[PDB]
Amino acid sequence: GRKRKIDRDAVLNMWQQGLGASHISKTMNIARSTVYKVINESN
Repeated sequence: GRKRKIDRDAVLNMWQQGLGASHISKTMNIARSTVYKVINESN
């Protein structure tokens, strides 16, 4: 599906609010390099 069962607002907030690798992880639930696994996907 497209927007049925998938996340997006989670990482969309940890980056679009003003964070950086380490500070982004403390705000959400994932390390900074793991976070870039997402940012790279551009999903």
